[PDB]
Amino acid sequence: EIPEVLVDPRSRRRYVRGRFLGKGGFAKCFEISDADTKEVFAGKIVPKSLLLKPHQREKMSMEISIHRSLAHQHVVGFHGFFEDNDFVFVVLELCRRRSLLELHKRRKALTEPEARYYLRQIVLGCQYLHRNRVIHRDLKLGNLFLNEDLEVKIGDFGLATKVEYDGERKKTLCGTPNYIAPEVLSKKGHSFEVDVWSIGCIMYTLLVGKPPFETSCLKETYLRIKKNEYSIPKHINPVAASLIQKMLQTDPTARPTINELLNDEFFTSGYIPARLPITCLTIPPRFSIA
Amino acid sequence: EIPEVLVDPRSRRRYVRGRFLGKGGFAKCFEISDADTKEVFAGKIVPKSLLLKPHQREKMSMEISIHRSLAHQHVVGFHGFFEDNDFVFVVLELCRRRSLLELHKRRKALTEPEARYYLRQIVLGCQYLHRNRVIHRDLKLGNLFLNEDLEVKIGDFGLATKVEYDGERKKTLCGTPNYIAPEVLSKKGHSFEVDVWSIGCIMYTLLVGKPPFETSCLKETYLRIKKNEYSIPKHINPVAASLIQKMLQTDPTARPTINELLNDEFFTSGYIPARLPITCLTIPPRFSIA
Ligand SMILES: COc1ccc(N2CCN(C)CC2)cc1Nc1ncc2c(n1)-c1c(c(C(N)=O)nn1C)CC2
Ligand SMILES: COc1ccc(N2CCN(C)CC2)cc1Nc1ncc2c(n1)-c1c(c(C(N)=O)nn1C)CC2
Ligand SMILES: [Zn+2]
Ligand SMILES: [Zn+2]
Repeated sequence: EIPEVLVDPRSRRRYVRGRFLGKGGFAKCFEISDADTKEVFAGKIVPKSLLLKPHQREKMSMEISIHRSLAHQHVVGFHGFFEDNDFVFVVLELCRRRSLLELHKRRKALTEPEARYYLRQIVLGCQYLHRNRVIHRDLKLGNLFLNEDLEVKIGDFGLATKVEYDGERKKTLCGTPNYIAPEVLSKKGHSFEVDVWSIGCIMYTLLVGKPPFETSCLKETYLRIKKNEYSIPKHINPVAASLIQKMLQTDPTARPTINELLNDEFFTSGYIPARLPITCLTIPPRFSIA
Repeated sequence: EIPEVLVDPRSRRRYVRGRFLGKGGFAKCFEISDADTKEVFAGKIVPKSLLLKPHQREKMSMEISIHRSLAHQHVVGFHGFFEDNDFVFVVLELCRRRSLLELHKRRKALTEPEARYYLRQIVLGCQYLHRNRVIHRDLKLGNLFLNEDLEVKIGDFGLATKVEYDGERKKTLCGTPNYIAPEVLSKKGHSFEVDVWSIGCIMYTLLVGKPPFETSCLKETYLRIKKNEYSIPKHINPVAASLIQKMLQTDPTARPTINELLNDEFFTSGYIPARLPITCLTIPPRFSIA
């Protein structure tokens, strides 16, 4: 039923529906191109048949509200939204090189200078989110998207929440995040630190080549998270291992804040490439001097 | 792809696939009749394409293991299982009058003598489960099935667990039960009392005409459960209200045990019909003297 050609009344714009990208929760994403300027975008498309209950509607509406007000080099740009009688359409910045998840499935453990590259941009985008009082709450490999230059763009605000006043503890999270912080599981009240915890797990995954708390049962995984039950393999450099630990702590007060992170010895005393080549999508880069 | 005719090698038996009954988790259920004796059954059918990961397989296998060893008037009888290359087939006692859920959607609040009728048989089946060291963990309206005589049959052992030694606390529940006990949410360790809590909520629903902890967000609901945040409308007889409360308590040590329940004043000092007519599926029964 999804129409071949997405029409916005009000802006007059038409978009040809194109290549399927990926799917998740209520949504499906396609490559879409503006029929006029020919400019290309990603279209997030939610069927209204799945948004019959007000609570689901309010989630969709919250996603757009939060995403709508955000512009930054390392967050998937918002270029508009509109609806017809059957679907909601969200027009986003296309990231032609998919996400970190697909990079991770191909390359496993990344070289240390790569992790610094990506981690930095992840932190940068998240620094922007936090100073604008936004909590992502689902940072994971598949939500961190890569444009043609391999620049990271934080995406998917479907679990995001706006902090409303100082010291606010959000007490519910309605969704199931991948790298979910211990204080969400125990329902102890949560805020910005959930994102640092997640960047903890992303750092672990990028360097180690697998998630820190994987088992065959989500609930066993959850048990592990609560009891800080992980371990870093011995080959990981102590400085890296040390940043991972700082971030992966049970007590949210004790983790660095998003602004403390780029100042960490992991970044300041290691090499951080200015840019990565396309080869590095499939070949471990050596970073040779010539 | 589900075959029209289910063949067990080993027992030689064939079953014609018939009317669709309902669906849930990995399974679909149909009316099936033995091609030979013509006897009629319910067939629970799980596609192997959904059981690729060992963890899902072990759940299916656990369901059959637990259900297999159970025979009682008020638990859906197990009549066998078998598989081909694409499906698992479980052959169960057909309950022609669906479940309490469909009764509840039609009649809302039940008359007090009806609730006693149903609650008693629910408790009886569960008394059998508990003395055989089985915990259902998902007792709800849609799992309590009615045969042609309106007799209750506890069904769906997909979240059931065998208690293995005295004082064992099960620490994970991998599934999302409807009327989930507070000590499962807080991950405090859980055992048999989870079922009494559930019968608490079933009693509430049968008498009040809606669930005790309903909101528009499952997580808000969860918050309510943990904080014992419910209330009984004022028209509910104090003796009933009193049994509901005894069972709906945050502290699992403090709830009656399944064996304490039929001894409760709610049952012993009220009228309990020996049987209910089919009319009572759609008409409130007055229980007139002639
Ligand atoms: C060629 O362009 C792409 C190809 C593959 C992928 N995926 C990345 C994540 N993955 C799990 C599936 C593939 C992404 C892009 N580009 C791409 N560009 C922009 C967006 C998306 N994908 C996208 C969005 C979401 C969301 N949850 O809001 N899901 N996808 C898929 C954010 C907007
Ligand atoms: C005519 O026979 C029936 C018609 C409707 C229903 N349903 C009751 C629950 N509901 C939510 C859907 C309809 C049930 C029956 N009879 C019926 N009889 C026996 C069984 C089932 N249904 C059945 C089983 C399960 C399970 N989870 O293991 N799901 N269903 C559906 C247990 C075996
Ligand atoms: Zn599990
Ligand atoms: Zn919700």
